[PDB]
Formats: sequence, C-alpha cells, structure tokens
Amino acid sequence: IVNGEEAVPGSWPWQVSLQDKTGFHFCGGSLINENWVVTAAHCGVTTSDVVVAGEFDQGSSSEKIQKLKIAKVFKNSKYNSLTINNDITLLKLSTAASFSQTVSAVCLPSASDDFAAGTTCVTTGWGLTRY
Amino acid sequence: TPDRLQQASLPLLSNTNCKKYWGTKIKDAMICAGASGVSSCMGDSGGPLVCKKNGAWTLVGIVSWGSSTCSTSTPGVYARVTALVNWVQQTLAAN
Amino acid sequence: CGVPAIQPVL
Repeated sequence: IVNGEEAVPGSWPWQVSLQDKTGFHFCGGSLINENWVVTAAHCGVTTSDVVVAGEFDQGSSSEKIQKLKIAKVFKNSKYNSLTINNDITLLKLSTAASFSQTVSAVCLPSASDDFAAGTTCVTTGWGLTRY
Repeated sequence: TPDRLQQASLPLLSNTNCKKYWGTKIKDAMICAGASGVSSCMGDSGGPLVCKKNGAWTLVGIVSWGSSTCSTSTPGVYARVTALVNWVQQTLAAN
Repeated sequence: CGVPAIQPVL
C-alpha cells in the first residue's frame, strides 16, 4: 500500500498472509470462516503455500501467529487471466483457524448490496509502500 | 515490502468515472477505488477492500490490479465480491 | 462477522 499507514495490531482480524514455504509474503487474503480463506486468483496459490493468521509484524518472533495448511485451491472457473476478470480463489484450510481477538471473519455482502461511488472504504496489506 | 500491516482509506469510484482512466479494461466483476493519494501495490493482491455497512465491515473488493507503477493518481481495480458471492456460497456448500 | 475485537483506528 503506497502511502498507507501502519494498522493497529489485530484490528483487521481477517487479514491473512500467503507465504511460500520459504517464508516469503506474496499475497494477502481474508478469512470468511475458520476453514476458508478468500484470495485473488492471480496470486497462484498452491497447496505448498501457507496461510498465516494473527500476524501483524512479519519480522517478529514473539507473535502468536497461526500457520495453517491448504487442503485445496479453488480457482473460479470464470476467472479470465487475460482480462483479469473474476479474480477470486477460495482456499480450503486442512487445519481450521482458531478464532480469537486477533483472528475472526469478515462479512460477505448479498449480491444485491449497494456500495455507492464516493463511499470511503479501507484496504489493508503488506504490499510495497513505495515503488 | 513492509514488516507491519498497513491500511489506507480510499474512495470507491463509479465504473463510468473509472473507464475514464481504464477505458474498456473495466469489466462488470470489477470495482474501482483510490486515485486519491494512495494505491494498492505488489504484495497486496488477494487482500481486502472493506466498507462498513450497518456497523460491520463487509468485503466489497479483492485487490486485483491497477497501475504498474502503483500511481496514487490512478484508481486501483478490485474483484467485485457482490458479483462473485454466489459462487463463494455454492463452493462452501458443495465442499 | 465484520466486527473486530480490537477496533481499527483510521
């Protein structure tokens, strides 16, 4: 997030980090319940990658984070990688996340929900802060 | 990338106003936000774009793409969850 | 859902 700002530790309890087995953060994601994570289809997640919940400072060893494994990767069949349309993948955890103060679910809207232009929303992530 | 989790407020745009920046690349399962001095960037993909609706944070978009340079004056493009939620519902029920 | 235990500060 270019020009973003540091979040309050644990205030975005659904934010997860997709890391390869090397420990390298490559994508973000959101928990929609204890067994499923929603992420982008472009991320190219495989079952060797790990979902880390409860994390704030990727460079700390004292955090009580949860490294969860992926059972199956569900790439939306409507996903078009040439237009980058329908960019959503569901990840089923082989080991369910344990919900607490720093780990919980984000709500999903109804297909009929309206979010008008001009509305201020928030986006979070560990992506580049300067390019 | 940064060690600590970052956040940023940003405005949703109309798909019409976004087509001014992106023309025909803006499809129906896409929603725009930003062009306000902040931008999602590499490493942010898959992450959430949340809006507070009736007291709770609900998932409106998924970081998908945008300016290759992460220009804070160009709007970012997110997967429109409202157009994909029926598939999520189907998937969670079958599996 | 969508209501964190630790409130975000914007």
